[PDB]
Amino acid sequence: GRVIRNQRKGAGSIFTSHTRLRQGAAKLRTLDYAERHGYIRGIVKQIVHDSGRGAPLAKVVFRDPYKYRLREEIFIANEGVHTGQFIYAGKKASLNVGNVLPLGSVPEGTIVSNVEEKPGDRGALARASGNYVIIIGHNPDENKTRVRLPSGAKKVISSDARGVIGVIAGGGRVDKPLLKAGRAFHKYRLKRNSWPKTRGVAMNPVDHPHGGGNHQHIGKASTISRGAVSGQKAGLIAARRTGLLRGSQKTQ
Amino acid sequence: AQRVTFRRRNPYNTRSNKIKVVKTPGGILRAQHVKKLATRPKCGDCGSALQGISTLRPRQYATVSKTHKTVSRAYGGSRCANCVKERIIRAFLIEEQKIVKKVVKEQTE
Amino acid sequence: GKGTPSFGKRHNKSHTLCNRCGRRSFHVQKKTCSSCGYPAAKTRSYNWGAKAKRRHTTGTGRMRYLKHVSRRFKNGFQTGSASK
Amino acid sequence: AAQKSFRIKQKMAKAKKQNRPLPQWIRLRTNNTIRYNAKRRNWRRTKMNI
RNA sequence: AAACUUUCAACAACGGAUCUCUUGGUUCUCGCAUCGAUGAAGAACGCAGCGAAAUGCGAUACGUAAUGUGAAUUGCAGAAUUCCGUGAAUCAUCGAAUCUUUGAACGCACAUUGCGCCCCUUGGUAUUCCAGGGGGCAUGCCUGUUUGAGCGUCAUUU
RNA sequence: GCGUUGGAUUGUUCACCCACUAAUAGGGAACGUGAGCUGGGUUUAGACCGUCGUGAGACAGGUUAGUUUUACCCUACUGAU
RNA sequence: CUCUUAAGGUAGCCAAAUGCCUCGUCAUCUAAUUAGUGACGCGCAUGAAUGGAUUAACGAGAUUCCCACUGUCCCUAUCUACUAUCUAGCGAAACCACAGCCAAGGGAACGGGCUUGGCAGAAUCAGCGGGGAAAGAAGACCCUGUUGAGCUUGACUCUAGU
RNA sequence: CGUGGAGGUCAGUGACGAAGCCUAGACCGUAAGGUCGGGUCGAACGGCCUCUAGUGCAGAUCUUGGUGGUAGUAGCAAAUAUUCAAAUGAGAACUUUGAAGACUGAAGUGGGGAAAGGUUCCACGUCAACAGCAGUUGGACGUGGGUUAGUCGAUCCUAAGAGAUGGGGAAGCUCCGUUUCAAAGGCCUGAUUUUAUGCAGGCCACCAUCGAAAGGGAAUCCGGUUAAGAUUCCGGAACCUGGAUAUGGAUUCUUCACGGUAACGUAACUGAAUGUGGAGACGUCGGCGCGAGCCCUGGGAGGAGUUAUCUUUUCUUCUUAACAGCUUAUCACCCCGGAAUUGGUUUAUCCGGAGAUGGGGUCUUAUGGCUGGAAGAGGCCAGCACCUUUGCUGGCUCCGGUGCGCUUGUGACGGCCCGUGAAAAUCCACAGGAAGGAAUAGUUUUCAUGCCAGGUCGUACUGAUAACCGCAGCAGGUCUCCAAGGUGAACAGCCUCUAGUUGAUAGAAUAAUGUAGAUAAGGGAAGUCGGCAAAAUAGAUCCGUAACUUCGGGAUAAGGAUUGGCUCUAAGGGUCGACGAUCAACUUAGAACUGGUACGGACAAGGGGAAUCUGACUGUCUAAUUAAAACAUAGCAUUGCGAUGGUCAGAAAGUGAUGUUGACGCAAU
RNA sequence: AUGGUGAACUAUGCCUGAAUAGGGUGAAGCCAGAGGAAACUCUGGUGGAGGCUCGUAGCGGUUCUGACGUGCAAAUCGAUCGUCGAAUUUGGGUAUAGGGGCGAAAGACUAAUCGAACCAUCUAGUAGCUGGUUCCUGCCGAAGUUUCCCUCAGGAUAGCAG
RNA sequence: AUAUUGGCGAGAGACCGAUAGCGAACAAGUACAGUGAUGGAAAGAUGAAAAGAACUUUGAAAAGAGAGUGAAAAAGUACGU
Ligand SMILES: [K+]
Ligand SMILES: [K+]
Ligand SMILES: [K+]
Ligand SMILES: [K+]
Ligand SMILES: [K+]
Ligand SMILES: [Mg+2]
Ligand SMILES: [Mg+2]
Ligand SMILES: [Mg+2]
Ligand SMILES: [Mg+2]
Ligand SMILES: [Mg+2]
Ligand SMILES: [Mg+2]
Ligand SMILES: [Mg+2]
Ligand SMILES: [Mg+2]
Ligand SMILES: [Mg+2]
Ligand SMILES: [Mg+2]
Ligand SMILES: [Mg+2]
Ligand SMILES: [Mg+2]
Ligand SMILES: [Mg+2]
Ligand SMILES: [Mg+2]
Ligand SMILES: [Mg+2]
Ligand SMILES: [Mg+2]
Ligand SMILES: [Mg+2]
Ligand SMILES: [Mg+2]
Ligand SMILES: [Mg+2]
Ligand SMILES: [Mg+2]
Ligand SMILES: [Mg+2]
Ligand SMILES: [Mg+2]
Ligand SMILES: [Mg+2]
Ligand SMILES: [Mg+2]
Ligand SMILES: [Mg+2]
Ligand SMILES: [Mg+2]
Ligand SMILES: [Mg+2]
Ligand SMILES: [Mg+2]
Ligand SMILES: [Mg+2]
Ligand SMILES: [Mg+2]
Ligand SMILES: [Mg+2]
Ligand SMILES: [Mg+2]
Ligand SMILES: [Mg+2]
Ligand SMILES: [Mg+2]
Ligand SMILES: [Mg+2]
Ligand SMILES: [Mg+2]
Ligand SMILES: [Mg+2]
Ligand SMILES: [Mg+2]
Ligand SMILES: [Mg+2]
Ligand SMILES: [Mg+2]
Ligand SMILES: [Mg+2]
Ligand SMILES: [Mg+2]
Ligand SMILES: [Mg+2]
Ligand SMILES: [Mg+2]
Ligand SMILES: [Mg+2]
Ligand SMILES: [Mg+2]
Ligand SMILES: [Mg+2]
Ligand SMILES: [Mg+2]
Ligand SMILES: [Mg+2]
Ligand SMILES: [Mg+2]
Ligand SMILES: [Mg+2]
Ligand SMILES: [Mg+2]
Ligand SMILES: [Mg+2]
Ligand SMILES: [Mg+2]
Ligand SMILES: [Mg+2]
Ligand SMILES: [Mg+2]
Ligand SMILES: [Mg+2]
Ligand SMILES: [Mg+2]
Ligand SMILES: [Mg+2]
Ligand SMILES: [Mg+2]
Ligand SMILES: [Mg+2]
Ligand SMILES: [Mg+2]
Ligand SMILES: [Mg+2]
Ligand SMILES: [Mg+2]
Ligand SMILES: [Mg+2]
Ligand SMILES: [Mg+2]
Ligand SMILES: [Mg+2]
Ligand SMILES: [Mg+2]
Ligand SMILES: [Mg+2]
Ligand SMILES: [Mg+2]
Ligand SMILES: [Mg+2]
Ligand SMILES: [Mg+2]
Ligand SMILES: [Mg+2]
Ligand SMILES: [Mg+2]
Ligand SMILES: [Mg+2]
Ligand SMILES: [Mg+2]
Ligand SMILES: [Mg+2]
Ligand SMILES: [Mg+2]
Ligand SMILES: [Mg+2]
Ligand SMILES: [Mg+2]
Ligand SMILES: [Mg+2]
Ligand SMILES: [Mg+2]
Ligand SMILES: [Mg+2]
Ligand SMILES: [Mg+2]
Ligand SMILES: [Mg+2]
Ligand SMILES: [Mg+2]
Ligand SMILES: [Mg+2]
Ligand SMILES: [Mg+2]
Ligand SMILES: [Mg+2]
Ligand SMILES: [Mg+2]
Ligand SMILES: [Mg+2]
Ligand SMILES: [Mg+2]
Ligand SMILES: [Mg+2]
Ligand SMILES: [Mg+2]
Ligand SMILES: [Mg+2]
Ligand SMILES: [Mg+2]
Ligand SMILES: [Zn+2]
Ligand SMILES: [Zn+2]
Repeated sequence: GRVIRNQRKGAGSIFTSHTRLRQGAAKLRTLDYAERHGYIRGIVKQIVHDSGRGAPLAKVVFRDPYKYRLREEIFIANEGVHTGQFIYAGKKASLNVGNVLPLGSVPEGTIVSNVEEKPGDRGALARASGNYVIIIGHNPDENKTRVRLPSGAKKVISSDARGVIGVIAGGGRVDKPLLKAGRAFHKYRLKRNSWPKTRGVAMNPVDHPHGGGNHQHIGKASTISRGAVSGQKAGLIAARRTGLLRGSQKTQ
Repeated sequence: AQRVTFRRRNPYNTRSNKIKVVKTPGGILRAQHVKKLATRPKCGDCGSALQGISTLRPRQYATVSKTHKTVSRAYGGSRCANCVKERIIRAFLIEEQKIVKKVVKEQTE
Repeated sequence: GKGTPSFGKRHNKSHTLCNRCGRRSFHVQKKTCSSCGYPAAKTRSYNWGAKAKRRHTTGTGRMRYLKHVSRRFKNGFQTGSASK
Repeated sequence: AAQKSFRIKQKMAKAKKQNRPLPQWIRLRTNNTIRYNAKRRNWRRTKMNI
């Protein structure tokens, strides 16, 4: 008869992100005339750590084409990008690591990152460290580019959507065991209050569907219907299957 | 040994509440509150401390003459000598290369 | 704990003086008086709180202006002078 | 607290000025049902609660 | 036999019942219609010769002005007794005023007696800085005034 | 009348064995005796297991941890005026 | 061979914090062991991420044995300080139908009073814990109530959401 | 029968005493009750016929108030401890003074603060109540006095966050949202100067406000002064901001400076819009260097103590602020030069043809030195005089040394992260060249001096075994700064210095049983559920150390020896010019001697081993009966989701958390 | 049930500050040396790592089931303990509010209140259940039985009685 | 014409007579408690008039004993009974 923890997270009282030390939202440049028709050159001034993020961020300074001033942008640094490097962004920029290109302007097989889902959204896909998007083909009529996402899903995106050539820096991060509750603590201290996790089966029935009983056990199937309501969606929500995965992935 | 007390109502050892123990002409020990130390101004290109520019707290720079805050060169108390020299060389060479690129474009057509 | 040892930690005022009523019911962090509802335009009162309404209603003060309205009505809201 | 708001100091001043026994010429008035200062306050007995 | 315990009486205690009082309450009936941006209700802080409160009042502060009455007020002090008088009073009445800081609360704020802007004026050479005095600067809406915006759009020049 | 024990195991009453002894008899006294103790057990709330139950939970089933309050009154008793 | 299931408990492990019988049987540990350990396993009712088995290190976790050690004990004794004690001052509370010696009887089947006996002499002090079925609380156990509440579930009837 | 009130009546009773109350005094009634006498008392009350009801108490763990036995009883026993005399006073265990004995022992019982309190601060008077004894005393009672700021804070900034407006939702109280679907704006100035204004040349805003007395931040120190205030007052000496300013200085005939190769220097040495950069502005730990204060210590100039004996001896004063001028670093940078025989170099191994070493320079001014402030101050003394104010008059206040010392500041480094450790106000600089500038003269308030002003609120005191909270003067709780000597590794324990306290109701005895601290012959867990409790061990040096193991541990495994004092010996260094001179501090090792074989002599301070069950470990929870095997954890695995999404919020929204996010992610297990 | 008040305790997140002797062990990196044909191996130093360890201040609260248990105290006192440099302790600011929060999870905490806080009102809630129910005298004077009931501690009904 | 536990001004009662009657007859929504919302008392009477006890004496004092005022001190502000 009590509101469960995953229900309480939605209120965002103690579950908001700890954003104080963050460098700012990591976004591509606003899709403007310069990027739509030619290219614009910026300079990588700093490669800096972002609190709560595995991948480093790149501060790239461009010139404002309409007013005399500098515009600093916060890109997600791709591996191999260095300070003092010239970044070129636009339809006419070259196929070099760190450059921002429309997906249609790159050949099949190109590896991009910080890929826009829609043109002008300033980057949605393949933003985490070591992640990348593979261009697998173009549909020049009704211009669309087929891409493979880090999850392996195939997506059809507008050919005007932009991405950064290369792979997001900081790859191999999850290969190192955290080795310590303290290291997990410091990891999540700068992301959000989602750790540590009490098992629902170790709670009382009032606190969780898995709570109670003279032994710790679920009692009913942990696979929960997609049509279940809040307070019921604990366990494996809308699971197609369960158990140890054996064989090959990528069903088709 | 004589012991001292804070002179302000702040009882906490914060960054703005640092004290030194000095002996007065009255022959006794007394705390004297010391301001936080100044940071040397730094080059906007390389980040090294700028030679010849006085290190003061931000508002103290309003109370000193221009000679303390600048250096007699093309970027004074903003960029260091090596970064200014590199800027000179880069500007000259890149303008020369722009001229040769223009003539190459004109003579390749 | 939770008794005598924990009562020793009470040195932070949850409420301070209210500018409107002066009752020390102004919640410092909510910036709202728990008694008169300040800074809301209306004065807090509830019909289940009949005793509170009687404590704070008209007549509990000195009625600096209202106390003379009955006399002025009895005299018809005259405007001149008694004229010896 | 030795760092007090003026409002607190003003209430403190009013309490100090009203912290006195009943004037002695009262208890001589004609009817004078008043015997003593029934609203006397002391710091050791009842707190002002601001 | 004393002491001690118990019972009763007298007197004395403890305590405040009983009785008798009652400027209070409660109920009924009758009559009347009058809060507030011209700043209400409420709050804070102050005001008296000597007051902590109640009551009254607001730096004009247990109050000023006006009217009536006609010799007080009173605990002391003080004043006055002309008091056959435009004149006492903690009187009554009340139509003129004052009405601190607030409060729907109105320049912005307020856990600050914090911070502005405008007008007139005064002082410090002083249009610019500082200070004193006086007067102002909220929101929504209505009617009107003025100044505007829109190839929304008409006429004219073209 | 007089005495009827010392120990290993068990929270044990009971039981069993070792041993001494004259003997290691049986019992009652609110199944004597918790304002005498102790709290190992049982028999609150924590937790684990097994079986049962869809589940919350159940178990003379096992296991671990789990506040033992007050006498100065009257009598009784011990002494003392 | 049968009967039979979705599959019939596999690798492991066990009288184990899981075994009723049970203090299981064998060995070891001891003079003696319902303890401990090592084995055995037709295992009431062990078992594989409802994780199985094992694990160095760690543990105010549970347990057995050994050395050392000692008043835990044989079996008690002694010393110190502060109480308790007495005095001056100060000065509560719990509790209190009335009160307070027993034995038996009967009695609401365990009496301070009743009946029959024993007995029985003022006023008291320090201790004491037999009794007052002493005090503390309208028993928390059990049952009843057509009295609830926390929790659960294809109980009945609904409902946010979807 | 009785009670409160009502109608009628007895022309009822009554200050010559109504009602009430007391009365082992009397009468009547079976009784509820009624009547009378006496005492007390003071203003109303009664009989009868009726009416009326808030009409009769022994209880309800009844309500309110009052009062007992218990009972002069339980008790006023934690925080080492008090004693003598005098004064005051009616009265002294408790007040004051003196003397003594003690304690806190610098992580204080010391000196200040934050929150909180609100006058408790201080003086005078004073003891009815409170200070569980007392009281002449007090945080009590009564009356007064006391809190002085341009420089310390608030004020200002922004943080997490709070929250109007424009809009949207809601029947609505109101909710969302904080730059959002908004026509959101005034400050620079040509011209206007019919008026420096509106029109009208020409430049800029993705936004109210609140939010820190520990974050950021303009600027003050020393001495003295009160009964009580001090970075606030007084004296002296400064600084900052805002403003106004007139000289001097500087600059200009080459208009907006010269010098240095350079790093850069200066007394100045024009500079709008706009843009850029820096400071503000940042973690933690470790070693090393340096500074300050403290500690230790030598000489000397004074004072005090001990002096049967010894001690050129023991203690004590010998000090120098903010600010200003000159000067002074690590790091960094510049010029010369081209280096292998690679060199330089840190405790820590980094650096060098992307230019090392070396030589010569530049710079930051933490910091130190000298000087001014400033000896006139303060300190320590001496010699006089004193009805007061006490008045003076002189002298000295100097020169060193030492360091793994303590505290603290700082510098250059190094280690660590799937943790990389605020923001804004504000200030400055640079780029740029708009504009304005000289020759019977112009420019320059970033150079010097000079003038004026700096408001408002807080400021006392405690900050706790008595000033806060806990019902209180409660052994509880409550944030922080400074921090002497010895012993000792040590902020451990023990003793002491400065400072503070000597406050807990006392006196007399010394029964039982207690509480706390201890000892114990022989045995050694036979006690007990159980070694509960206690004991044993303990520091340091040397020797030695098993099974097992994840190879890291186990481990201080286990098990042994030594330790004092004293007199010596040896080794380990700095500076100056293979040695000589000189200076200096501890650590280690060894030897002899010595004693009731004692010696980590008090203090301080592991018991160990062989195994089983269980949880890997560090960690966390039932505050107030359960600390565990429970929870968490890293590791492993599964599930959903590509944003028109997954999970979850909201009454709704043009709403929200994840999300400043994007599968190496988020969410659910 | 309705409407309000609380995060001065505590739970958790965030923001900004602060605090934590002295020892033991001795990881990377680095230096020197030795062995080897090589591959490589070994020794002595240096260094100062670790949610390491002994142990103060701190934070916590194991055992005595000690003291006290009419207390100093509605949770304390003493000894013994766990931990003590990072999942550490803590001040202030701030956020989350009742079927809500918060929870390294005990139904714990959410102002001595928690298996649903506190405050006021509905509300004098209902109670077949417990307790009480106030003057006298006189006369008469029972029932625990029938039937029915979601009835078995109750009522209706008949009977007994005035 | 109807309503009216609010406000103002009046007249009344087979009502209550200080544990009653509104919580409040009185400096009552006061003192006080709680962080807060809120909770919320107790408390009337000398005497006609202070005529509130001059003066003496004992005591340090508070007070006592007298004296005195008063119809009454069996009314002494600790006050009607
Ligand atoms: K379950
Ligand atoms: K310079
Ligand atoms: K009336
Ligand atoms: K419940
Ligand atoms: K400790
Ligand atoms: Mg997990
Ligand atoms: Mg978990
Ligand atoms: Mg649980
Ligand atoms: Mg459930
Ligand atoms: Mg379910
Ligand atoms: Mg369980
Ligand atoms: Mg609680
Ligand atoms: Mg708060
Ligand atoms: Mg007004
Ligand atoms: Mg028995
Ligand atoms: Mg007994
Ligand atoms: Mg008992
Ligand atoms: Mg028993
Ligand atoms: Mg037990
Ligand atoms: Mg249990
Ligand atoms: Mg099952
Ligand atoms: Mg059972
Ligand atoms: Mg098998
Ligand atoms: Mg088995
Ligand atoms: Mg076995
Ligand atoms: Mg045994
Ligand atoms: Mg199982
Ligand atoms: Mg642990
Ligand atoms: Mg008997
Ligand atoms: Mg019998
Ligand atoms: Mg009896
Ligand atoms: Mg008899
Ligand atoms: Mg006893
Ligand atoms: Mg007994
Ligand atoms: Mg019962
Ligand atoms: Mg009960
Ligand atoms: Mg029934
Ligand atoms: Mg129910
Ligand atoms: Mg009546
Ligand atoms: Mg009479
Ligand atoms: Mg009698
Ligand atoms: Mg009378
Ligand atoms: Mg009645
Ligand atoms: Mg009675
Ligand atoms: Mg009765
Ligand atoms: Mg009673
Ligand atoms: Mg009572
Ligand atoms: Mg006694
Ligand atoms: Mg005691
Ligand atoms: Mg003591
Ligand atoms: Mg004493
Ligand atoms: Mg003395
Ligand atoms: Mg000591
Ligand atoms: Mg000492
Ligand atoms: Mg004092
Ligand atoms: Mg006393
Ligand atoms: Mg006394
Ligand atoms: Mg006083
Ligand atoms: Mg300041
Ligand atoms: Mg809002
Ligand atoms: Mg602000
Ligand atoms: Mg500050
Ligand atoms: Mg002072
Ligand atoms: Mg001065
Ligand atoms: Mg010059
Ligand atoms: Mg060099
Ligand atoms: Mg300096
Ligand atoms: Mg420190
Ligand atoms: Mg002060
Ligand atoms: Mg102080
Ligand atoms: Mg202190
Ligand atoms: Mg207190
Ligand atoms: Mg030493
Ligand atoms: Mg012995
Ligand atoms: Mg012996
Ligand atoms: Mg032995
Ligand atoms: Mg035994
Ligand atoms: Mg035995
Ligand atoms: Mg046993
Ligand atoms: Mg033990
Ligand atoms: Mg050893
Ligand atoms: Mg071992
Ligand atoms: Mg564990
Ligand atoms: Mg550790
Ligand atoms: Mg507990
Ligand atoms: Mg415990
Ligand atoms: Mg677990
Ligand atoms: Mg808090
Ligand atoms: Mg440890
Ligand atoms: Mg303890
Ligand atoms: Mg105990
Ligand atoms: Mg006791
Ligand atoms: Mg449970
Ligand atoms: Mg009733
Ligand atoms: Mg009969
Ligand atoms: Mg039926
Ligand atoms: Mg019954
Ligand atoms: Mg009343
Ligand atoms: Mg009376
Ligand atoms: Mg009389
Ligand atoms: Mg009396
Ligand atoms: Zn540079
Ligand atoms: Zn208010």
